[PDB]
Amino acid sequence: SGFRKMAFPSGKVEGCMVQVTCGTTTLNGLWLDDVVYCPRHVICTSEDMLNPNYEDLLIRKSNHNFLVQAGNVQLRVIGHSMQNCVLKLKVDTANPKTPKYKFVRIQPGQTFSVLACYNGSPSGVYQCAMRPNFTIKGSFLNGSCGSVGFNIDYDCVSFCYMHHMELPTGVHAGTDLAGNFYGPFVDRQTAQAAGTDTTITVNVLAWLYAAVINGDRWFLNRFTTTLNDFNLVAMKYNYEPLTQDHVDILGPLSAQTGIAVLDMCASLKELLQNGMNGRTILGSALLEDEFTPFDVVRQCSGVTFQ
Amino acid sequence: SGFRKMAFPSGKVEGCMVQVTCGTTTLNGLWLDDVVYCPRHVICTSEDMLNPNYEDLLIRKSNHNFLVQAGNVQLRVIGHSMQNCVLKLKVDTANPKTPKYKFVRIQPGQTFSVLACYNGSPSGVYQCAMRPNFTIKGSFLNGSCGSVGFNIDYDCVSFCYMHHMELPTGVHAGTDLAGNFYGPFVDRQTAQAAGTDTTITVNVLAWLYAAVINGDRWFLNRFTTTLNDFNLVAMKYNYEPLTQDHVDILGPLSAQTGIAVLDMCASLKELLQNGMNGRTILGSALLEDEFTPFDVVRQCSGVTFQ
Ligand SMILES: *[C@H](O)[C@H](C[C@@H]1CCNC1=O)NC(=O)[C@@H]1[C@@H]2[C@H](CN1C(=O)COc1ccc(OC(F)(F)F)cc1)C2(C)C
Ligand SMILES: *[C@H](O)[C@H](C[C@@H]1CCNC1=O)NC(=O)[C@@H]1[C@@H]2[C@H](CN1C(=O)COc1ccc(OC(F)(F)F)cc1)C2(C)C
Repeated sequence: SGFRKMAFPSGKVEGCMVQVTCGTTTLNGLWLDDVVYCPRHVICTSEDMLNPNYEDLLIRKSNHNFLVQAGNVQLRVIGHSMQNCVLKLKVDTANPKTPKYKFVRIQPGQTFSVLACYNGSPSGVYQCAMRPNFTIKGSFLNGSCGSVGFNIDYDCVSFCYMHHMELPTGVHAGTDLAGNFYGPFVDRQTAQAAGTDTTITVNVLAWLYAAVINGDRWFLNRFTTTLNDFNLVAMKYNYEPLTQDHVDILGPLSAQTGIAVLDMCASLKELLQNGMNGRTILGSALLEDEFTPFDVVRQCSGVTFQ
Repeated sequence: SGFRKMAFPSGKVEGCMVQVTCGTTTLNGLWLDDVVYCPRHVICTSEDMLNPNYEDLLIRKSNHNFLVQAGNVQLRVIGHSMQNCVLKLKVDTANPKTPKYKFVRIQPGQTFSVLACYNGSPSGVYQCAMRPNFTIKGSFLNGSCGSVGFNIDYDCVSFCYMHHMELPTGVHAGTDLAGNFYGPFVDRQTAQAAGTDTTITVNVLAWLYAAVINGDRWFLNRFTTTLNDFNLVAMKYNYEPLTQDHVDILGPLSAQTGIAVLDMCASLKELLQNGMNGRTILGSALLEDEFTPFDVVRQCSGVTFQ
């Protein structure tokens, strides 16, 4: 027992991080087979960042302008191309540490682990969700661009995020590995802001089940509620609506604990209306929303990866 | 900016986890050079666990009773010995992935990352502190014994914890890598309990500085307090005393923010007496105490590891 915000083991990804320097810009790149992926604003400078026409900026580059430095070994670049907001630098060497991988584009509310990197060297690993407003609340300092987020699923790394920028509110914005941004953000230093966020309802309910599996039973009740009447109370507290697809998803957890999904919604209703009144759930005084139903099952039954 | 409970990258340790089976017991082992370390209660059975005389249990073993299975390769054991509560199995092969490492025994209140493992395969990674009562609040299911906790410091892995047991209250107890338990626990299924815990005062103060670096300034004030008068209020809320050594430690953070340590104590005083009153600090509605002064500086300035 116990319940912790758990990241995936980072080893398979650490073997892919490299440093990419062009001009006066250093950031991280992701080296898979003979290609290095990185944010395209590495070809910028400080006066570029206002309003670049990245196509203009890149027709003006040569291969030798890109220092790709893989620890203590320099990787010769032999070609370059742009896909949306990422660069793909073709190098003369294939990474022998290339794991089995996929590029996936995740839905808001799904979670992933982030390996924060600087100068191609990993700094730490932590778990994040994609917020409903397509930001993530990460931990990123200057030079972290190029760090990726990922999930592992047996032996395969599904890469789902590359870091590009911080917004004025201190949240973070980036792309999938094909360089399409999550949300309406652009890789420009102009006025942008995150949009109103909401709480991820289905995740809260999964986290409440985690709590019950782990022996927190103070917030339960017999009241029940209809899905309709639950969503009327959720919209008042800035929670996303609950769909039957969310309900079905919560089936295995409902079954394991013996608490009907709609009964757990009746619990959440009274927690939103009364607060917690000094109590805590899983060592948290807030309703936690960055655990998926999958995350709970995975952790509460011990799934591993090879 | 941003502030997350960050684990160290797990790669160097993943390359050391192996599976150890003796009799009807499977757990994890740590393979460094030609030695595999694991909890000694692997030589037990179910009726053993009441009150074993592990010396009796081990004089009765042969090398071939220990299946040490390193992924898809079996490691022949060629010798075995017991040091305190861990076994050291000598194997005919040295792990080529052995990182630079040390065994360290940490003080309560220090933090470390835990790579949870099952059947020699890593499941996830997360950050923990050693509580003042020498438990840790981890996430561990049956078969996780042998997972280690560690810190990284440039290129060197300092191993500081190996998992052995869960106590009735759902917290976790284990040893350093030389097999001496943290706290008064023994590797026996008999009546044991954790002892009263306290909150790690110096860590809370570091976490408050993290908050200020990241722009949370609602809990600040001009009141100041003496160290004496602060500790009178701390003891009433079950916090550990603050020492000048704690104060000096908090020097760099005090300097970076411009807030004297004793001023930040005056802040913490009023947060203990008034609560937070709806506000949150770093997305937490509780005072967080598993970030060390070192953890804060590391994260708020981007230190990496090679
Ligand atoms: C790349 O390593 C770096 C990481 C960030 C630095 C600090 N924290 C980070 O996550 N990215 C980076 O610098 C991007 C680059 C330039 C601007 N940028 C930002 O993160 C800041 O962007 C930004 C957005 C909006 C905004 O509002 C203002 F007032 F209108 F202009 C200011 C700045 C790229 C090209 C986006
Ligand atoms: C090893 O993988 C396993 C991990 C734990 C199983 C569930 N969560 C875990 O962390 N360890 C393990 O089973 C140890 C083994 C046997 C007992 N044990 C426990 O974790 C439970 O110990 C325990 C302590 C006190 C207690 O009180 C009671 F009522 F008095 F007896 C009950 C059980 C070793 C040899 C400690």
